[PDB]
Amino acid sequence: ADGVGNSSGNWHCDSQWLGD
Amino acid sequence: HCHFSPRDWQRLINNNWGFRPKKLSFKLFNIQVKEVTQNDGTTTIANNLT
Repeated sequence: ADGVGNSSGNWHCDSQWLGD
Repeated sequence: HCHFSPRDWQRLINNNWGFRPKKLSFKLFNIQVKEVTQNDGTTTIANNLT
């Protein structure tokens, strides 16, 4: 829910290593 | 020279025994993406808001 000049979402990628 | 100016540089070096950086701020704004079209020797540029 935005206009034409506002971006929705971003570029995330990557990975996270947690304990388990 | 990408930060100071000749007058500012001369003022800094003519009165000080040293200096160093402390803090930094950076900003990017007023961003426009422009599309280019070629059909002949001429070229056309248009806005691309999305």
